[PDB]
Amino acid sequence: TTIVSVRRNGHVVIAGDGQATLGNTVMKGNVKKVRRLYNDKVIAGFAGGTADAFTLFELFERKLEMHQGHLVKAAVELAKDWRTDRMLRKLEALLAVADETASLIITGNGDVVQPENDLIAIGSGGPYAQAAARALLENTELSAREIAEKALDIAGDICIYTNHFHTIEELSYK
Amino acid sequence: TTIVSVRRNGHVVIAGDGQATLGNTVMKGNVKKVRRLYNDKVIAGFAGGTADAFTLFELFERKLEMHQGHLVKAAVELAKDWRTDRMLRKLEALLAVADETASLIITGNGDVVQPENDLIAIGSGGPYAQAAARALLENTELSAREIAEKALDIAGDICIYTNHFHTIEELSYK
Amino acid sequence: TTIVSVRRNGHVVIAGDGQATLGNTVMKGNVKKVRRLYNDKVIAGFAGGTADAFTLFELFERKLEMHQGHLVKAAVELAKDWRTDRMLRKLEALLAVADETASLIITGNGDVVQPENDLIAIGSGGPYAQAAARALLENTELSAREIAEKALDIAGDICIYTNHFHTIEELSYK
Amino acid sequence: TTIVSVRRNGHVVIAGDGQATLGNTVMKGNVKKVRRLYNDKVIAGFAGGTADAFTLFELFERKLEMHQGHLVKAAVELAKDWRTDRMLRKLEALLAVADETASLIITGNGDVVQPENDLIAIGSGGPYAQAAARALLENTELSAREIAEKALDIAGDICIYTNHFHTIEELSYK
Amino acid sequence: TTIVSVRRNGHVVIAGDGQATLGNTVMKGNVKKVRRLYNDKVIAGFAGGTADAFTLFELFERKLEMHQGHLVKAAVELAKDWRTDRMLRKLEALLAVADETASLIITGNGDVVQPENDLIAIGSGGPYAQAAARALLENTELSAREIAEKALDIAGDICIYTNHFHTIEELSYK
Amino acid sequence: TTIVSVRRNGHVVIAGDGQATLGNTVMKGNVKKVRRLYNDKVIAGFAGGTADAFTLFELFERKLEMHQGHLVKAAVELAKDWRTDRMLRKLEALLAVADETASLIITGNGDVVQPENDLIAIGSGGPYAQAAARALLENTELSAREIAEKALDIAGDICIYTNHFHTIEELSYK
Repeated sequence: TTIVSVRRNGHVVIAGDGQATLGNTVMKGNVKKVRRLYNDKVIAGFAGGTADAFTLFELFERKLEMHQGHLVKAAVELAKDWRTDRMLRKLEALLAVADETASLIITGNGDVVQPENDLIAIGSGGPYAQAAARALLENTELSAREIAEKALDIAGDICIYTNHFHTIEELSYK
Repeated sequence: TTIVSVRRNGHVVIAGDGQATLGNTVMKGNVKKVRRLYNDKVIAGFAGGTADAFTLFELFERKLEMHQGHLVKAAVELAKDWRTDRMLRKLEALLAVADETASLIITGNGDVVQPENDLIAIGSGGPYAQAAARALLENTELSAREIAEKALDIAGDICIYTNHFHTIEELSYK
Repeated sequence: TTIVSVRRNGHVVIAGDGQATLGNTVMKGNVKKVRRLYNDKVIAGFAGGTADAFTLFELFERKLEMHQGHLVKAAVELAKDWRTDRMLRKLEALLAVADETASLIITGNGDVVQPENDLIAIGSGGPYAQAAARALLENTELSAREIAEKALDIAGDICIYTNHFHTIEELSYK
Repeated sequence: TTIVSVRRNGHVVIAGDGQATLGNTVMKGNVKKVRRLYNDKVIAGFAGGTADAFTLFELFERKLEMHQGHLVKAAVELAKDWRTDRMLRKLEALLAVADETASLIITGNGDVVQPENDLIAIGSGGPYAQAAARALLENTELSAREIAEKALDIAGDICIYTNHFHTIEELSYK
Repeated sequence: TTIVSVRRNGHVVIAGDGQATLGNTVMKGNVKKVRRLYNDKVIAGFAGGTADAFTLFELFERKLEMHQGHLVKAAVELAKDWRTDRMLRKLEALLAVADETASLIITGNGDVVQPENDLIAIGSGGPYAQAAARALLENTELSAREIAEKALDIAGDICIYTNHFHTIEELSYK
Repeated sequence: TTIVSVRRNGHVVIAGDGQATLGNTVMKGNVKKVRRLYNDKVIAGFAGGTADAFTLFELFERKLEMHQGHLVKAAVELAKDWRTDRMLRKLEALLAVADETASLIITGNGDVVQPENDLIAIGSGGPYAQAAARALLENTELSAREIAEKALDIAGDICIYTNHFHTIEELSYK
């Protein structure tokens, strides 16, 4: 899988492929790995269980309700329980989350990470996406969406665990 | 073991083989890997320990009356308890379940997958069944049951852990 | 060890050898692996601790008292706790149990298995016994007891972990 | 370490060596591996950690007053607590215990074995002791103690983990 | 990652690099591995998971008001909870902490070390930093900060897991 | 590390080196591994965490307060909790403890061991020390202190994990 997030000119996105793999074969080819949260204000993508998601995202929404849209805080509060609550402790995943404010990664370890330029590239294809995104972002006037898209393709092209089905979720603000 | 589920024209099936393997020897040849649940409105097949499947299916039923038979929603809760709870967490099994609304996989990794065309194929012989089922479903007017059966046999021919004993529960909703 | 059970002409039996092994040497050569239960109505054999037995069989007896001689039920109820009760969960073994009704295997996994023809062959020598029993049962008029016996010898002859000390327990009903 | 127990004419013994090994070096040479329990009416030897043995023997005594000194019955309960209980479950040790009614092994696997002639030989050097003890007991009029000692020394000659320091508790019931 | 701490003339520092590595790729380059605690009277660097460090540092502060800022005593308690407690016990991290009284390491193995001259160097690149820091501190009049920085860079040149991004918190007590 | 204890002519000692190792490098070279307890009546040395010590020694002191200076008893009572108390169970170490009465080793296993001649040699360099101590003690009129010292050097000379920093703690009584 490959989750790519990019932010340029009051535009932030999160794009992902749709391949789920079991051993050396493809189980499914159209997995939705990028959703939307907090009354379609907060976008997010992820790598993991379809339920872990539907549990980690629902909660995240509440943390946002308990911290007036302040992305970061809810995020900080999220990774908190996620590494503490006996039960929650078992869900494994990598949430990519971004709002007009900022974007970042949360990990079962409870970490909250803000990458160099709100550039996120998680998953087995993460680095190939990062490499292509970084390239584009530094040598062309392309858009945040055009980036993630193209970056994602490059990835699915290199990564044996990443395909070409996409699920993009933008966000305009300026 | 191979559990196959095809779905054509108001007809959805689930076929499994009946081999149980211990090491390199066949322990039982007529294992019933498919069965009905929720007043026969639901059909299911399972890879793994019979008793575990019994445990998991029972709870599934429970979750069904809980969510007025809404397969998915009731199914996702199961994806929950499964990975969260201590006892259940121990269970080793793969679930295949279908009704007239949709077919889908259920694993202990809080994952609830719904393949491309409700085409399910799990178990060591799963891919081979998928391969044949795909071909048949795209080059013939054959029926769900016809495909599932024929696909299952192909699986049994390829897969060293799948035999030719079958159990097929069907569901006609047309 | 090798536990063999056979049923022919209103006659059911369970036979076992008496070798306990530790590494590459014999600890004991006369272990009683086939007992009797439920007021000498229900016979049984097993592979495991001499205590696990004296705990799993005592309980099984009670489940029979809680289900009027109905073999299967108590059996089903047995494998139940055996995979649930925190403590009980640690006992490892393979109970072979049979009454005039039917015969079957219970495993720590909580499974209740009824083999093709009330033919049971558990233990490291299980398959060699099964092979010899199956042969005899299909090509000769021999008796349930003569079968298990001869089958058992064949086993102890092939199996480095099985000897020639026997403990047979029959049961006539017709 | 080798623990040997022979039993002839109202005379039953238990002899152990006294080596404790750490890696490839001898840590202690005079380990007392045999002792009395239950007002000297019971003798016991043990393979493993002294403190664990102390723990297990203490409880054994406890179980003895509990079942009017009935060795086996009181011994089987110990086979219980040992594998069931959390703390005890952790203990690594092999028990050899005898009185005037019988000799027998006790392991944390809910196993309570009573070898062919009350002839016990446990520990890395166990078999070699068994081998010699067998020979002596079947070609000489030697006594329990004479056999146990001589057998133990043979063990100490063969077994790299058994030395020639001995501790022999005897029991005369004649 | 390399965390370095040098201490010269009423000047004590702690410098870390900022690389986070995943497999063989750099995930983040500007990780802040050093920070202040206890009303800026205490400085600390850490090897490992940021969130874990956050958890551990928080508690450290707690222990400080508990023992009137006595570094060691308050630090040793932390060495306690860390290995004893269930949750904390899970945390993977190495702590480097200093104030005007002393510098010292804190690990989850109930170990609280205080190197030869308050010279601390932990993390995969720790030794290389130690090596250079030693040399500088014994053949030059350079300052704590000058040494720490220069040492850290040497580390970054040798250590494949340490980069050249720095974060240096200083403490002047002179 | 290497802890050496010796007793000759109303003189008992415990000596240790000061090397702490991490992988293939020295973390610290002057670790105090030999302290004093029970109102400077009871000496002790150890191999492990600097905290495990400061927890295992503090307690040991109390056991002495609960058993009127009687070394052994407190010792026996110590190794007791140390293998029982949920928390205490995690501390790993090897306490060498000696008073005018006697000297011995305690281990997380709960063991209390009194070596052949109040001669203790624990740690990776233990046997080399033992060999040199044994030699000296049997072929020269040297003193308990001179022994441990010389024995310790021999050790640090052979043992790659032992150095030449010493911490000796004597005790005269006659």
